[PDB]
Amino acid sequence: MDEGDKKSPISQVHEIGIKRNMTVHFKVLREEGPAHMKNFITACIVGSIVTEGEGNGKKVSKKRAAEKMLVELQKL
RNA sequence: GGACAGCUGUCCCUUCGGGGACAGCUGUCC
Repeated sequence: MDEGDKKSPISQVHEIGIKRNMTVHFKVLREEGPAHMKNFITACIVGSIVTEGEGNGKKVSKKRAAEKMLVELQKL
């Protein structure tokens, strides 16, 4: 039971990062690690700016973080 | 219900440099 957006932003972030000139790198500042679920504080860095994303759930963090980098990078 | 590791076999992608994937085996964990 969800909403439905389009697909994964990470792919398009890398596609645009390479097609344009931006180092698409995603990371976490707290929690996360090996046996875990990439979420909580997923931040994304790009060759121009950085984007923090406190995603707290399987539907946020990484997607929400990269999505913001996309919706913002799509403006500049 | 899943994220994250090595392996066995069969297999692919695209906005683009180049790449990877899916089941089984032992696992980290919640």
